[PDB]
Amino acid sequence: NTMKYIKAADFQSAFKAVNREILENPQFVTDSRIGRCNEIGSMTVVVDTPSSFKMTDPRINRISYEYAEDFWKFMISGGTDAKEAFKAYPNVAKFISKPKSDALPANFNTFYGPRIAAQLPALLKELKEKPNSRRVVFQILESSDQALLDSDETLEYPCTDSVTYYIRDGKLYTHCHMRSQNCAVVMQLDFYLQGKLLHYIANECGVEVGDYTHTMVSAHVFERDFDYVKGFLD
Amino acid sequence: NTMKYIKAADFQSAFKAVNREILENPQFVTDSRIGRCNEIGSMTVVVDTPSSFKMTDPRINRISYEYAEDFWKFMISGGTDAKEAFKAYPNVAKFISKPKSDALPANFNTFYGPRIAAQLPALLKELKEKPNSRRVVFQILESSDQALLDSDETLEYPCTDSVTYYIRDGKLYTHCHMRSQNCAVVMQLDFYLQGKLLHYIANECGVEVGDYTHTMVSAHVFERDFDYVKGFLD
Ligand SMILES: Cc1cc2nc3c(=O)[nH]c(=O)nc-3n(C[C@H](O)[C@H](O)[C@H](O)COP(=O)(O)OP(=O)(O)OC[C@H]3O[C@@H](n4cnc5c(N)ncnc54)[C@H](O)[C@@H]3O)c2cc1C
Ligand SMILES: Cc1cc2nc3c(=O)[nH]c(=O)nc-3n(C[C@H](O)[C@H](O)[C@H](O)COP(=O)(O)OP(=O)(O)OC[C@H]3O[C@@H](n4cnc5c(N)ncnc54)[C@H](O)[C@@H]3O)c2cc1C
Ligand SMILES: Nc1ccn([C@H]2C[C@H](O)[C@@H](COP(=O)(O)O)O2)c(=O)n1
Ligand SMILES: Nc1ccn([C@H]2C[C@H](O)[C@@H](COP(=O)(O)O)O2)c(=O)n1
Repeated sequence: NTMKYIKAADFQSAFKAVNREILENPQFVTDSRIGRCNEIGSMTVVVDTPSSFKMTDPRINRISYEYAEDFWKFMISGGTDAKEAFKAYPNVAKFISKPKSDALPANFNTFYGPRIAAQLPALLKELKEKPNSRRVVFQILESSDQALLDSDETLEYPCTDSVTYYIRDGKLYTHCHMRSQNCAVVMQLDFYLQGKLLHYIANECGVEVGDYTHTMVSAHVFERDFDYVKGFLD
Repeated sequence: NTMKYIKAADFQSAFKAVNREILENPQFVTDSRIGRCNEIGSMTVVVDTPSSFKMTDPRINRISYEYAEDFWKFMISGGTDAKEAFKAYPNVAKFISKPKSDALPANFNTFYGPRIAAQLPALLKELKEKPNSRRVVFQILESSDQALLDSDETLEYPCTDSVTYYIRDGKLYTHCHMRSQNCAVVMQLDFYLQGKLLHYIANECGVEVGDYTHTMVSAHVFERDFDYVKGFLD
């Protein structure tokens, strides 16, 4: 029976449990926009100890932590010079290029950083000043991104939907809602970025960290990555 | 031990199980923006049979289905004449009034309907024409709503974050992500609206319905409603 709720002590244990479940007990085996994948709809993953966002198993190597840290610095700095930030990574070129279509502006991008930066002042104020607020939600995916749907663009239509932060009894709790998660590869990056971001937020607020929840409307592993996943299970 | 994952056959069974768990095994007992409540962070609720969105127990009566249907017609019609639509319900007046602050425009509102209406053409096209798309996400809560955070407005800062639809093997699956859920009262309305909306979407696409997932970053019951909840449990 497909297990959709996964609670783990640390990010790596969650990572491995999620990938094992998608490989072994998929809800769907489906031909997607970018190839065949095993998929579980609406997975919920809980990580008890979010400081563990850098996974230790060197076999989980498709996202190097050099790349993850460069991505983090690029994202938290809120800039748009992705060509410079990622010049050492030619394979990401199709995700950082200028919009081809005249429909949306040439300054249009779907980088998370500028959106986080735009919302940080209002969201930090709420998080710091309104006790026990439920209102602190970073919007990543935007309805204005829907202009990408019927286009030939290669820009990311944001896989991350929103990140909610809330503080109870001195601890920061985090809920990252993913529209779409490549659980074998990109989730290593997403776990790193979300781990860094929540510690950034917790430090800004002067609070300690509670736990981390990761919901994924589509949690998938592409068939082309099954061997890679098997390489780090066991 | 606090149960955060609840799977139920129908909306009412989920409703009762969620409320029982918040009352009996809260994660937090917290003083919120609008009073003390029991709370469970990041609850996931699965409803197997989403046609059941009208609950049958007449003791669950704080959201009348006359009101719920009027709300539905108002929302799906995409209009902004809330004063007319809800004239028979004086108690909702503070949620439908014009913005008081000069900061945001006087046409500003947080009604779901116009936002659903704005996104329906692009999202239906994706849902109908891109096979096995993961991209169909109705954004409800918007970052532009953050202008409400440091204001004295009584308008709803959207409790509903997003609603994701996807189709696999002839069936529509729905994932409603709630930022904030009053599980005893308003969740009856939210279940009704989301049940109606997903059947609207499924009919537009000519597909049958799969199941419904409801995630809630804050799932709470106000202490002032504990007696009401106890009245419909058992
Ligand atoms: C701003 C930004 C947005 C991004 N958005 C997304 C996104 O939405 N989705 C996403 O998936 N990634 C996205 N990325 C990229 C992501 O961060 C990772 O770089 C990527 O997921 C790595 O996947 P991969 O290991 O398959 O690398 P890839 O670059 O896809 O593959 C590794 C390289 O090795 C080659 N290769 C290795 N073995 C073989 C073989 N046997 N046969 C043929 N070729 C082989 C491949 O051809 C390829 O060039 C984004 C990056 C940036 C900077
Ligand atoms: C566009 C829109 C947006 C909305 N947004 C929200 C929202 O964000 N959050 C939300 O909670 N609701 C919201 N609502 C309202 C919601 O849809 C329901 O109407 C509401 O949640 C009903 O809650 P209630 O049963 O506590 O009713 P209430 O109106 O809160 O209470 C019932 C009435 O009975 C009175 N009453 C009954 N018994 C007693 C007693 N013993 N002592 C004193 N007074 C008593 C109360 O004073 C009150 O007037 C919205 C409505 C609309 C139309
Ligand atoms: N931060 C991100 C951005 C994207 N993706 C993945 C999910 C899909 O594998 C693909 C996006 O394709 P789609 O838009 O069809 O869901 O990239 C991811 O896992 N994490
Ligand atoms: N569709 C909606 C809109 C709002 N609320 C509830 C959640 C909170 O009880 C309150 C919103 O307050 P807050 O913004 O502080 O979360 O209304 C809800 O349950 N469903």
